[PDB]
Amino acid sequence: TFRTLDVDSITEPVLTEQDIFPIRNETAEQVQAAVSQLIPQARSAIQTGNALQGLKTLLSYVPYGNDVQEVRTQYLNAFVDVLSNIRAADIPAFVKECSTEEIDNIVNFIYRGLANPQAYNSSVLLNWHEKVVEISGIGCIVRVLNSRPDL
Amino acid sequence: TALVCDNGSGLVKAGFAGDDAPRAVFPSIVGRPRHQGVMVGMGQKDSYVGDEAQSKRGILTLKYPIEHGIITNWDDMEKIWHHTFYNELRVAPEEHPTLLTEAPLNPKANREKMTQIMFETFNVPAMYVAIQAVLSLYASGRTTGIVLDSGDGVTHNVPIYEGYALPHAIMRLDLAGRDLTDYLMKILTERGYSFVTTAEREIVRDIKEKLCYVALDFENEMATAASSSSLEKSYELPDGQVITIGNERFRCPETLFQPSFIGMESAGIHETTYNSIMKCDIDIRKDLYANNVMSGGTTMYPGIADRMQKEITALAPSTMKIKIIAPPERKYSVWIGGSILASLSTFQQMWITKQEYDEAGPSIVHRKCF
Amino acid sequence: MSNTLRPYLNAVRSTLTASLALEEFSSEIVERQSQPEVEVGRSPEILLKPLVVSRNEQEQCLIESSVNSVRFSIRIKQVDEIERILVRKFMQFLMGRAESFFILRRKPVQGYDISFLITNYHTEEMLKHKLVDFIIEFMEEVDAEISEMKLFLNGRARLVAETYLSCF
Amino acid sequence: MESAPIVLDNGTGFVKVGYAKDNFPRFQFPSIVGRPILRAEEKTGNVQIKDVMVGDEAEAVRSLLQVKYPMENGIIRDFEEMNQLWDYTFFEKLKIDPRGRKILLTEPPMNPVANREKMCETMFERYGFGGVYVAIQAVLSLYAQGLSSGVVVDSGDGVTHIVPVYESVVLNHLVGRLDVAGRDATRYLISLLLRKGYAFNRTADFETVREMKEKLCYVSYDLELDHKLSEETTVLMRNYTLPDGRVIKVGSERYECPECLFQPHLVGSEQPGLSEFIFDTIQAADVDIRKYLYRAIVLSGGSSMYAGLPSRLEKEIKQLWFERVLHGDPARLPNFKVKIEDAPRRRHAVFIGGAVLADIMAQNDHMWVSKAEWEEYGVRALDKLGP
Amino acid sequence: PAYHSSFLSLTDVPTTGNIAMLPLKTKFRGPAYPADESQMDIIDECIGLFRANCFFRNFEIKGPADRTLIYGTLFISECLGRVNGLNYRDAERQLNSLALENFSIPGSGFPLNALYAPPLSPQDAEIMRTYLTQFRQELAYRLLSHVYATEKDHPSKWWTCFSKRRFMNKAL
Amino acid sequence: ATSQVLHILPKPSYEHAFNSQRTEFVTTTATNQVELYEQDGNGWKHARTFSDHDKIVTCVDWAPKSNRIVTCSQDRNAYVYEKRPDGTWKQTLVLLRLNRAATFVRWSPNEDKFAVGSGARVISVCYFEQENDWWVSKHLKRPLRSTILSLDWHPNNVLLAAGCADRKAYVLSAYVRDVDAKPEASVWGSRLPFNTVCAEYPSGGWVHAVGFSPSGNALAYAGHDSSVTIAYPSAPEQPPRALITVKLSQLPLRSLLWANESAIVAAGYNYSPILLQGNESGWAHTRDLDAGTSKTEGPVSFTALRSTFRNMDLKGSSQSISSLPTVHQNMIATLRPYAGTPGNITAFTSSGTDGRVVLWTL
Ligand SMILES: Nc1ncnc2c1ncn2[C@@H]1O[C@H](COP(=O)(O)OP(=O)(O)OP(=O)(O)O)[C@@H](O)[C@H]1O
Ligand SMILES: Nc1ncnc2c1ncn2[C@@H]1O[C@H](COP(=O)(O)OP(=O)(O)O)[C@@H](O)[C@H]1O
Ligand code: BEF
Ligand SMILES: [Mg+2]
Ligand SMILES: [Mg+2]
Repeated sequence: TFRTLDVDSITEPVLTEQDIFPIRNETAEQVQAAVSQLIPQARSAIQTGNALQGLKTLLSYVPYGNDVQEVRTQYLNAFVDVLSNIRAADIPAFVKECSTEEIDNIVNFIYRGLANPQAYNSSVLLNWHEKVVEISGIGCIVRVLNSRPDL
Repeated sequence: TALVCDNGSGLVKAGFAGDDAPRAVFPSIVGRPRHQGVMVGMGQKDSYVGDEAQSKRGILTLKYPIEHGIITNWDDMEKIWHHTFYNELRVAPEEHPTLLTEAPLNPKANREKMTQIMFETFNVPAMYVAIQAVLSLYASGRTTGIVLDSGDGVTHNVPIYEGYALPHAIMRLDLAGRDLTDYLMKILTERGYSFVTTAEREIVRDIKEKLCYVALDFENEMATAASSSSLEKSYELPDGQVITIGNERFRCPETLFQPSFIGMESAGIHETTYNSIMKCDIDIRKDLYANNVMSGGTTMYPGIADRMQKEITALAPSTMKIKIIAPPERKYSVWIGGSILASLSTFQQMWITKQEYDEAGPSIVHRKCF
Repeated sequence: MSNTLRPYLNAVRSTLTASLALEEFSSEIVERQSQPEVEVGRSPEILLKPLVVSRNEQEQCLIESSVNSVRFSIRIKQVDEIERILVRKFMQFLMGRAESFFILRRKPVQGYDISFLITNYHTEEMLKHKLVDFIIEFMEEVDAEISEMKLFLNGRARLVAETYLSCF
Repeated sequence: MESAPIVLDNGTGFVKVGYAKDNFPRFQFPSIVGRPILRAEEKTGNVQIKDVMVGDEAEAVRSLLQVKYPMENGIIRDFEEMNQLWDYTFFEKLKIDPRGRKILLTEPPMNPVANREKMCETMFERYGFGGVYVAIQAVLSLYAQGLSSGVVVDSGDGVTHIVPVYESVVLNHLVGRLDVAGRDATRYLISLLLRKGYAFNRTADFETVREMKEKLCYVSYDLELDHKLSEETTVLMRNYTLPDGRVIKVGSERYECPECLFQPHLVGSEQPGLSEFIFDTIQAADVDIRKYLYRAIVLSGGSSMYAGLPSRLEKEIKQLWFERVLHGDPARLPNFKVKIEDAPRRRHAVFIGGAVLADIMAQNDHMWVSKAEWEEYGVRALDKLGP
Repeated sequence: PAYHSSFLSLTDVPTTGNIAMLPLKTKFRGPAYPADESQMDIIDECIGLFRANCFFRNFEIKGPADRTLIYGTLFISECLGRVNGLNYRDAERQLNSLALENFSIPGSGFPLNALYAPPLSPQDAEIMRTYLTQFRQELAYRLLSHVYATEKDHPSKWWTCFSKRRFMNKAL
Repeated sequence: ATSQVLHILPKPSYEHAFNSQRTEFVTTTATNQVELYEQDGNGWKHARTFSDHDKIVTCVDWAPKSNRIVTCSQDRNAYVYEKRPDGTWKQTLVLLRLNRAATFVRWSPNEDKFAVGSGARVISVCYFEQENDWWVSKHLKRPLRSTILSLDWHPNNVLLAAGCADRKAYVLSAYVRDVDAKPEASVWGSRLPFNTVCAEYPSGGWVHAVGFSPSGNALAYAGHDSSVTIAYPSAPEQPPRALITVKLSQLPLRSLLWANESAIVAAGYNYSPILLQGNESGWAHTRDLDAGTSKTEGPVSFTALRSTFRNMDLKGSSQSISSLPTVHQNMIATLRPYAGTPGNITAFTSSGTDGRVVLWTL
C-alpha cells in the first residue's frame, strides 16, 4: 500500500557533497598526470634509501575526487610503501617538522590504509598513528573526521 | 528503601537502610503492671513497651522477651516488633523489606519463627537475616578481620578473610552486659546497697553504663582502690539518695576478662579472640591480628581497647603487630553495617521474597540466609 | 590482556575520543523530533566521514559519526568454528541486555559482531571518558573471555567422556 | 470579567471557557467529575474531599476520587454529571450569575439531535441564559486562522472531524467523523503498556496515561525507520515517573500509540486514518475547488499536537496523490502543492475561533436562540442554527 | 463491588458533620432515634456486612449512611482486635470500656479526616460525640452476641480471625 | 586568569544569561523548563521556572538595558518574558513561522529586535509593533542551506553573522525599516537592504560560533574541525584583506568571544577556554585560561563506608572515579561577557553540559 512509496527523493532534492565541499578544479587527466610524475620520485627515494625525502615529496600533492579511484589507489600504494620503509626512530624527527597541513595529509591517508588490511600492513600504520597523534595532538584526527569524503 | 531492624537482646536498634545511624533505639523490654489498678479510666494499658515501659517501671514487672540472643517469649517479641514498626518508625511494615539480624550458633527454630512472624504477622514484602558479626565488619570499612561483637546477652567472634568467613573458627560466649548487670547487683550488695526487682536492675544498668571502666592491670588497680580515694565516686538515685562506689567500678567489667567471677568455666574475651585466630588457617592469622574489630555496647567501657590490645599482645607471638579497631560509634556498628548491606545493589537479589516464602514455607531461610 | 592490541587500541581510543564530540540536534526532515542522525542518514551535511581502524582482516572497528550521535561497530577474532559459535552467541547475550548497557545496539550493523550507539544524551548524562574506557576495556578482555569459554567447553567434554566411559 | 457573550468549548477531554474577544481560554480544565472513594492508597489531612469534586479540583486530587467522564465521542453520556461541570464552570471558575447572559456553545458535525436539544434546554432551564448559539466545532477553528477556505480537520479527545470550506460556503455533504481521537490513543496506550505488564485500570489512572501520552508520544515520519530504531537500538527508550513515584520504561509505545490516528485498525475501527480520510474528503469535492483545499489543509484541536503529525500528514498526502491520481508516475509530483497549516495556538483553535465568532454576532440579538423563543417553540427554536 | 448500606436510599434522616444519625435499637443513653425492634437497623447491617466488606480494597461512598457504615466497619475491627482469649463476662466489660474511652471525632487524630466533614459548630461536636459513643457501645454489645454465639467462654474463631483484617487498610 | 565556580546546576546548561545587574541569571536545563537563579549572599538560589514551551529549550538570552528574556525551543516557538510591576514575568508567544526547530537566539545591541536561527534553512529576525502589540518575524533565507548553529550581531544594529552547518559563516543584513536608523557606510557595505549578503566565508567543519570584533571591522568564527578563523573584509564584491585560520591541536571550539580588538577567548569540547591573540598580519593560540592545562589518615565518614562498598558492588573496585583536571567535566556550551567596558572584556562566564556555571577573570 501507499505508506512505503518515497516522495521526499522526488519533491525535496537534498544537498550533495559537492554543495558542502567545493568541486575539484583540476581535470581527471590533469591529476592523473600530476600523480604519475610523483610516484616514480617516491619509488626512487626507497631505492636510494632516503625514504623520508620520498614521503616529503610524495606528500607535496594529494589526489581527490570520485572520478579518480584508479589513481587514488596508486597514490595510497606508494604512500603505504613509503611508510613501511621509514625507520621507527626517524618518525619523531619527521613529524615534529611537518606543517599542520602535511600532518592532516599523513593521518588522512593512514585512515585509508587502515580501511584495506587485505592489501596493506596495518602494524606500521598503527605505529605511525600513535606517533603522529602523540606529537601533534588529538585535533589532527578531528580534521580527518571533518575532511572531504572523496579524499 | 528497606528497614534495618537489629532486635538485640538489650536494645532494639531500628531505622532505614542508607540512613546515617539508628533512629529508633529503645529497651528490648515489655513491662506489665504488678499493682491494684484502682483509678477507673486514666488511660491505663495492659502492657507497655520500650521507653514507655522504662519510664513507668516503678509499677511494672519489666521482662525482656529475648535472652542470650534467643527469643524466649514470642507473644511479647511480636509486641516489640509491632511497637518498632507502628509506634517508633511509624511505617507500614507491609511496604518495606526488613533486614533482621541474629548471633551465630543460634537454634534453627529461632531463625524460622523470626521469618514466619515477619511474613505471616507483619506481612513484610521481603526479608533477610544477617549474622551480626558479619554486619559489624561492613561498618568497619573492611573485608577481613575478627569481629568481637558483645551486646546485652551474647559475645561472639567471627573471623573473616577476603570476605570468606571461617565458620569452624566462630566462637560464641553466652556472657555480656546483662551478666555484668547481674554481677554488679551481686557486688553492690557487699557495700551496703540492695537492688532486687526488675526495675532496680535498670538503675544498676544505668550505674554500669557511666561509673564503670576497664582496668589496664586489674591486680594493681585492686591495690590502688584499696589504698586511695581517687578511684571512688558517686551516683544519685531516683529517690534522690547517693550511692558511692570504688573497686566495684572495675571488678564489674573484669568479668569479661575473667568469667570465673560469675561461676563460668571459660576463656575471657581476650583468650576467646586468640582461640578463634588460632583456629584459622596459618596464612590468614597476621591479617586477623591487625584487624580485631570491637562492636556492640558491652565494648564501650573506658580503657577496654587498651586492655584488649594488652592481653592479646601477651597471647600472640611478639614478632607481629596487634591492632584493636574500636570506633566511637561501635555502640551501633551492627545496625550501621546492616544499613550499608541493605543498600548494596547485589543485596536486592538476596532477600527472601513474599512469593518465595508462600511457596517454600519457613525453612527457606536455612537455604538462603547462610 | 593488552600488549599485542596496544597499537590498535591507542588508535581506536584516539579515534573514538575525537569522534565523541556530540551535541543536541533537532531533525531537519521532521518537526519537533530529535533523531540520532548517524542511524537515519537522511541529511548528509551533519554526517562525518566513516573511519575504519584495523589490526588484521578479521579484527576491525568501523566508526561512524554525526552532530548528535556516534555508531561504533567491531569485528572480533574468530579463528575457528568454536570461536564463531561462542562469539556469535556471547554477543546475543550482551546485546540482549542493551536496555541496561545504555550505549549498545540490539542488533549489529551488517557484517560486524557487536555495535554501539553513543547518542548525545549519553554524553550529557554519563561520563564520556568512562564510555571510551568501557569500549576499550571490552575490546581488550573479550578475547580472554571467549578463549576461557572454549576451555570450559573442553572441561565438560571431558566430564561427560569420563562419566560415560568409567561405568563399563 | 466582561459584559460581552460568554463562550464555552465543552470538549470531551477539556472544558475551555471565557468571553468574546478573548485571545486564549480564560480557563481550561479536564471535563471530569469525581465522587469520594477509599482504595488501599495514601490519605491526607492536606485536602478535604466534598461529595462532588470536578475539573481542576478533581484532577489535582484524583488519587482520592472515582473519576468519571460526562462525555464520550463528543456526546454527553450522563447529564447529571455534565450539570456538575456546568455548575462549576459558571459558579466557581467564571463566578457568574447566568440570568439573561448570552453564551456560545460548540458541538461536532454529526451528533445526535437529542444532544443539542438537551444541552440548549439545560442552558435555558438550569442556568437561564438569555441567548444561546451552537457552532460546528471545526468551522470555529477557521475563524481563528482569519481564513475563509481550505479544509479544516479538528482532532480532540473525543472525536476527529473534518469540514471542507470554499469561499466562506461550508460543504455540508463532505463533513465527516473519524471516531478515533486523543482518548482512543489513550485507551490504546493502556493496552500497549499492558503487554509490558504495567496496569492502569483504575478510573483515576486514566489522567496519568493522558499526561504520559501528552508528554512522550510522537508520530513516526517513516514507519520502517522508527521500527528500525525500535527493534535495532535502545535510543527510543524513555523513563516516565507516575504521580505514585513508580518509574515505567516506554519505547516502541511512543510512536506505535498515536499511529492509530493514521491506522484506526490498531484500535479495532475499520475507518481510514487522517491521511486517507482527508484525501477521500478533498477528492470528493468538485473539480474546481480541490486545488484550494490541498493548498490550505488546517489542523486543529489537542490531538493534532503530536510531534511529527504535520510532517507525517503532508508526506502521507503527497504519497497518496502519487498512488491514487498519478498511479506511481513521478513526472507530475512536483506540481502537487499541498500545504498543512499547523499554527502554535491550534490546540485552542475551536475556543479562539468561538471567541472571534461571539464578537462578530454579539449585538445581533436575533442571531441567537433567545430564552423567550425557546420557551414558546421548544426544541423547534433550534432550527435557527442552520441545516 | 463491595456492599454499600441499605440506608443510603433513605432521605431526610438527621445528620452531624456528614454522619447519618440513623435509627437505632438499643438500651444505651444517647441521641439516636428508636428503630422498629422487628427491623435491621444500621448495626445489624454493619455486623452482617463487616465480614464481607473487610476483604474488598476499593469502596466508593454514596452518602452519609455509608460514612456511618464505614465508622461501624472500622470499629468492628477494633473490637475483634480487643476480644482475643476473653470470657464473655470479661469481653462485655472490656469492649464497653473500649466503646466509652476518649476518641477523636471526624474534624479532630481521626484517620479518614479527608472524607468526613468536620462538625458544623461547637455544639455539633457534642451531638456527634454523644451519637458515636451510643452507636459504638451498642455496636460492641451487638457484636459480642455473634462472636460468643455457640459457647460463652471462648470467642468463636470464625469471628476472631478478622482481627488481622483491616477495612481498605484503614483503622481508628 | 582565575576560575570561580558560581553554581552547579542539576541538569545540562547549553545556554544562560546574567541580567545587567549581574544579580540573577536565566538558564536552559535540557527539558522544556527554563530556570531563573538569584544571588543568596555568596551562593545562588533557584527563584522560579518558566515552562511555556512544549519541547526542549535550545537557547535563551536576556536584554541588558530593557530587561526582557527571550527563549527558543525545539517546539518552534519563541517567548519573550517581561517583568510585571508585582515582580512576576509576563510570557508572550512570538509567531516565528518556522517549519522546524528554533536553535539559537540573540537580542540586537539596541534590543529593539532579536534574531532566531532554525533547522528550517532560515533565520527569523523578530521586532515589536506598538500599532498591534504583536511581535512579527522577517525570514532571512536566500543563502542559508542548512541548520543555523549560532548568531552574532554587529555592534551597529543592522548586520548579522550566522554560522551554518553547510560548513560556512554568513554575514547578512538584518536591516528592518521603521525600527532601525540608516546603517553607516562601513567595511561590510553601504547598499544594505534586508538579506543582502556581505560574505559567505568557508570553513573545514560546521561553524559552531561567530562574533564581530568590538570595532566591527573583522569577524571571527570557529569550526567543528577544531580551527578558529578571523576574516578581515575589504569592501563589497571584493576579497578580504586576510582570512587567517589558526588550527588548534585540541577538540573543537563551540563558543567564541573577542576579549578586545586583538585577543579572543574560545571554548568547547576541549573542556577549557583558550586565549588567541593577533591582528590582520597573523593570529596564534597563546594561553589556556584553565590551570588544568598543566593537568594539576584520619576518621572515615558513613557516606565513605557506604560508597566504598557500593563502588565494590556496582563498579570494579573501591577506588573513586577521577575528576578531569579542567574546571568543567563536560563540553562547555556557551561563553559570555560579564565585566569591563564594551570591547575590553575583563571577565567572562561559561556554562557547561556538566551544569557548571563559571566566572573567568582574565
Ligand atoms: N501535545 C500533545 N500531544 C499529544 N496529545 C495532546 C497534546 N496536547 C493535547 N493532546 C490531547 O488532546 C486532547 C484534548 O484536546 P481538546 O481540548 O482539543 O479535546 P476536546 O476539545 O476536549 O475533545 P473534543 O473536541 O473531541 O470534544 C487530550 O487527549 C490530550 O491528551
Ligand atoms: N557506655 C557503656 N558502658 C558500658 N556498657 C554499655 C555502655 N553503653 C551500652 N552498654 C551496655 O550495652 C548493652 C547493650 O548493647 P547492644 O549492643 O545494643 O546489645 P544488644 O545488641 O544485644 O541489644 C547493655 O548491657 C548496656 O548497658
Ligand atoms: F543481643 Be545482644 F546482641 F547481646
Ligand atoms: Mg547485639
Ligand atoms: Mg474539541
